[PDB]
Amino acid sequence: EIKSLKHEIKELRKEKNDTLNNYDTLEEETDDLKNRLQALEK
Amino acid sequence: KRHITYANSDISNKELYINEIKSLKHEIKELRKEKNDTLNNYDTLEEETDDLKNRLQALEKE
Amino acid sequence: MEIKEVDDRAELLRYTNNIPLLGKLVNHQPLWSTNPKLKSFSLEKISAPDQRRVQEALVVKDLLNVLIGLEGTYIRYFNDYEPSDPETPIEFKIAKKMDPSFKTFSRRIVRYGKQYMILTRAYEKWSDTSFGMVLQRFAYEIRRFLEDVYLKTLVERLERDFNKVPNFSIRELEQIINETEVNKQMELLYNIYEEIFREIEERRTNQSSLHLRLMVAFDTTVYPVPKGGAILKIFQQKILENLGDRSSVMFLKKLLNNI
Repeated sequence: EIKSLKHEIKELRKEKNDTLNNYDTLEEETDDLKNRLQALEK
Repeated sequence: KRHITYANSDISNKELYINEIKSLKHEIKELRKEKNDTLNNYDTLEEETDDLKNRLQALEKE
Repeated sequence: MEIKEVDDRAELLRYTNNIPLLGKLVNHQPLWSTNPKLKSFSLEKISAPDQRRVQEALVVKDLLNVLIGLEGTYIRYFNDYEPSDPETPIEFKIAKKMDPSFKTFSRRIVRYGKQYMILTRAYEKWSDTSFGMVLQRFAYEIRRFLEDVYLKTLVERLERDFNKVPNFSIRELEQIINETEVNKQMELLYNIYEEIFREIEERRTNQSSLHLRLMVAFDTTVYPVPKGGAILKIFQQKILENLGDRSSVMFLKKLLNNI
């Protein structure tokens, strides 16, 4: 059962990989809008 | 007298040999705390992009 | 410039029964790649062709930070990386939006950083005495190579240059790197570690008097990890394959004499 638990934990790690890839895309989106507004105010 | 064998033994030194395997589940719990932290940070980044997008719309309207 | 109100804390590791003899006992830094703190900034506002100099200066700062094995500001770790996981792979995404001057040449430096991290992890792992004495001696050798060739020259010289020399260039950075030739020795050590890992993986997957009057009998015994004879054979094969490069062969002679 320990191997199955480790496999489920690795599946959760991959799910977190997907959601944190979404996090990275949202981070570069924040970067885009930040630099946009900074260029408009500058 | 001519023979060929196979080994099924290895050396173990108690000072650094593993005593139990539950530390992998312990670091799994550590990774679970890490995952909760990552979810919280995703929430904070969503809040930040919402506020800064609102600022963008306000300055574009001004 | 901003604030994220994140609890930046560092603490000693509670569990110690399965950390190796030379692994660290402190918790990891608070994961900037996911935990934002005080800044989430980009260089698209200064991505104008004229502000390329400030952009590449910040890039120089970040590449100076990342070479020590800790990620920089505008670089985000790939999600496969898990600090509490000691076997997690080493990979990270860099923003391709900036000028190719940021991403093209930085691949070598980030590969150097990745191999530095994996070599530190290999030093920590090979502290186990069950891997034989030659491996933990090669561990001391790689520690000396890291803390007396890599850190003593590269980071110190680069910081002094970035602090004194006006407008230091990544071209001159690569030039002094290849003039110190630490990259060749690092690649040789990386290939050695790759061959060691290959042999370990093979040994882990493959689990299944007549004339001279000697009272000796054969005991064909193989262990899950290689030993001194295997390591010496590997080093001999490597030097035979890399015959010709004087620096490489003299470094290998020194390593064989030391181990």
